[PDB]
Amino acid sequence: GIGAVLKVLTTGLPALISWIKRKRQQ
Repeated sequence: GIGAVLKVLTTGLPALISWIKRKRQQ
């Protein structure tokens, strides 16, 4: 539980920001 949310959500943060910025700009 804690290890899954930490290794999946508490690891990749700039990837989601780059996907929303590339989908909003491009």
